[PDB]
Amino acid sequence: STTEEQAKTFLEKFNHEAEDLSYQSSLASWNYNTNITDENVQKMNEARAKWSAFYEEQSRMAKTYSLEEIQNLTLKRQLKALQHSGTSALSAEKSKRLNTILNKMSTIYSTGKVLDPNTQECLALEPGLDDIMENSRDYNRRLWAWEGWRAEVGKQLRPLYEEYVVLENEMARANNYEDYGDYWRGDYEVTGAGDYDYSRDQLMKDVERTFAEIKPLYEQLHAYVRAKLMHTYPSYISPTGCLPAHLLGDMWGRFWTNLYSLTVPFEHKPSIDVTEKMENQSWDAERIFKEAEKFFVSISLPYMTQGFWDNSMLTEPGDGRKVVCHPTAWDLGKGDFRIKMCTKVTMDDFLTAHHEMGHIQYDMAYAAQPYLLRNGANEGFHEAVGEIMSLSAATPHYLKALGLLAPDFHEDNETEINFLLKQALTIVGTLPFTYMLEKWRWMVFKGEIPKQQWMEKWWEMKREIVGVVEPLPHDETYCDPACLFHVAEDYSFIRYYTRTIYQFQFHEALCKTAKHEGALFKCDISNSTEAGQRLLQMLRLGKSEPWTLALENIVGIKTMDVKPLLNYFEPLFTWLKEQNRNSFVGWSTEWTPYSD
Amino acid sequence: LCPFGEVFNATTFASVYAWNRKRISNCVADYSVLYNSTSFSTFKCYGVSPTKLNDLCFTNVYADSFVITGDEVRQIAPGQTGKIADYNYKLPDDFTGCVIAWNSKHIDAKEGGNFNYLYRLFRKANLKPFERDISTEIYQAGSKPCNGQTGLNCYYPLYRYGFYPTDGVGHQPYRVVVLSFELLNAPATVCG
Ligand SMILES: *[C@@H]1O[C@H](CO)[C@@H](O[C@@H]2O[C@H](CO)[C@@H](O[C@@H]3O[C@H](CO)[C@@H](O)[C@H](O)[C@@H]3O)[C@H](O)[C@H]2NC(C)=O)[C@H](O)[C@H]1NC(C)=O
Ligand SMILES: *[C@@H]1O[C@H](CO)[C@@H](O)[C@H](O)[C@H]1NC(C)=O
Repeated sequence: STTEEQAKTFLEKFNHEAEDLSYQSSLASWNYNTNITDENVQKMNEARAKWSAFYEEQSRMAKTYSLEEIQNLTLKRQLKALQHSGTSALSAEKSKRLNTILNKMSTIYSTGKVLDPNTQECLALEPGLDDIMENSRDYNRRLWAWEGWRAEVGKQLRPLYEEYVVLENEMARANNYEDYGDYWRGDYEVTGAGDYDYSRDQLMKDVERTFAEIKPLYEQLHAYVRAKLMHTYPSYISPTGCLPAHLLGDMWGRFWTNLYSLTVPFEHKPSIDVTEKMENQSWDAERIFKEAEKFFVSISLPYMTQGFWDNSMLTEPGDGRKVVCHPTAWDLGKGDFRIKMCTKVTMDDFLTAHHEMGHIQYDMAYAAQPYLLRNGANEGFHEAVGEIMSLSAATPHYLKALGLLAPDFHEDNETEINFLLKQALTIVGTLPFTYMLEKWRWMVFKGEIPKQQWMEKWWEMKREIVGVVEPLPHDETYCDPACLFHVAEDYSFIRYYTRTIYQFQFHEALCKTAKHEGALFKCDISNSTEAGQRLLQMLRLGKSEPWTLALENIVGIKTMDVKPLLNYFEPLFTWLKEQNRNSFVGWSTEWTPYSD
Repeated sequence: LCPFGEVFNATTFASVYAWNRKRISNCVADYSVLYNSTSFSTFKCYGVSPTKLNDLCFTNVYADSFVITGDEVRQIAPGQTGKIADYNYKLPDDFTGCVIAWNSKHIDAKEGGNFNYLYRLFRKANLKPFERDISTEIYQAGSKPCNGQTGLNCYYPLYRYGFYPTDGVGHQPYRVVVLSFELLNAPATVCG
């Protein structure tokens, strides 16, 4: 007698208990994020504590159920997911030491502070330093802030990160993974699916192959941006060298978005900002979200539940409380779907409403799944589904069709090439940054980097992979990786690279089924019912099927392809190729701003 | 007059696993008013249209009232399967009555959760028609005895519906009254 039946009954218990418990927890989390008081912090904490204790209970129930004898794939997947036990494998002492280290690092990051020689005032990342790195054109305050961050804060995290790698390497080797990097890569693992499988190292191989296919586009973006920044900082930049890490738009060069002002190809053509016309036509938050609803419904997607319209916070409360205004899409469960957003009447918040309501659409589609499979196929699917909506909604065709733009309104390639260049500064710019960050973390966990070469490798890989040189020599007393929110606080990073590639596979596929003519960026998916149906045949899956199968359900391809990304950017590609006809493409890795 | 007001307008309904039965006898019933109330999201009769059973006489009537999620209201019908149909309230294949049902979100849902209503999640076998099982014996799923306690392969057979005034329509509370009409050799005391 196969205990499969016992595991069936156990999962039937788990679904129904966890439903109410996670509903409690999500509701208390909401009430803190909608009221934000000490009472509400306490209620949210108690709800989450009951929920987390329920997991420490039920994961350890599920450990017994041997996955091997579960031939109803769903069951095996629910049990596998619940049996991802992580830190419970470690000794209680070491679980506590690692939680101690993680809390230390996270609070160091969120509370670190560096001091002006200027004002003797001691700034911080989110207030002062980020405004410096995003809005400053002075070479020297950007260098000051960059370096002071990596020194006052990065140095304190260094031994914490060493012991962190140590303990989580043990924590991974306890769950039969080869290292913590393999543990994280265990997200994309697919097993027991003839023709649809996916090993944990094929993520390595696919990421490397597709980044190789990305390299030329990035090299020409890099040459062009180096040229413009050399025009805006001549004595500091080499025409052939890497980019000084502190001059890249934010504290890390993660996104080059804040460089657009210096790198805009056509500096005098009108940028599409419909925020003025929305204010001109007496639109409010209700109107923005109604229009997003209409967009989705045009594509044969369901309407928002009235509980959504009754329970979502779409305006600055400005009544009796304060709110964490970070736009979030909530799936509390039991058919309750909500959106937090302190919405302004702006084109940015308009597209953001489309993005968050796309998260909502993904949630509502797979609500018929068993909780444990109520999620994106893998970690990057959700945000890609969110991003393709903003793509389809920022297009002239859409903006005209909703009447937020003139019916005669056209758009001049200059305008279009400006838009593509901005899109590349944000999207293409983060791809090598992210690939190399995660490659360095992965190798550190694998052991391929000795502790005493920890940064020496990092910056070599900044010179080699991302074409970015540090402006000051850094010894192992630093830990400039950990200087990013994600590394200091233990998050897998490859999700952004995979999400980027997924969103363009998706948007290309849906624009094909839409019967879209012309270049792929302007494609609207509105009114393309067929595109929405092709998309739903993936959304309703959740993670009940392998992510290779979920991807095939949209793009007909079982794996990750940059050809849709390259097709999206081919006009800007052919633009950079002829701009750079009097420039050096690539980078020598030996030039540094500090050989003087 | 028949006391349908106390079956339908009852202040609180029973949990579906202890479904309430009221016997109806020796009274005149007007069923046309129960339907033309137009306040029932479900009023589906598998015996005869509500028209003739105002023009008809039965020996006993049975009003079975309880509460179940809207998505589960499809199970209160002959020939259906699911949790509620197998382990709570079963209608026979030759069922000759009506199923009436309305949305009780304004009554059975409250902020923070209304855990008053239960339902049976596991059972050894399926119910016969019009059977009621209200035992709280821990469901043994594996082969080790439970010793009357929840644990490994050992679960309480009853779980609580969470009726919130924010749930989706299908996870909202619904009040159901199933009307059964019988004929015997005894004279018919229920007419209209
Ligand atoms: C695709 O879906 C969009 C959804 O927004 C449709 O947009 C608008 O759809 C209406 C109804 O078909 C079109 O008729 C217009 O109604 C307005 C109402 O103010 C009226 O002023 C116009 O003279 C016209 O009668 C409307 O043209 C259209 N919007 C625009 C900017 O064209 C769109 O029609 C759908 N595509 C179709 C049906 O091919
Ligand atoms: C927020 O919390 C306060 C307690 O500080 C409470 O009085 C209020 O009812 C809560 N809800 C709101 C303001 O919507």
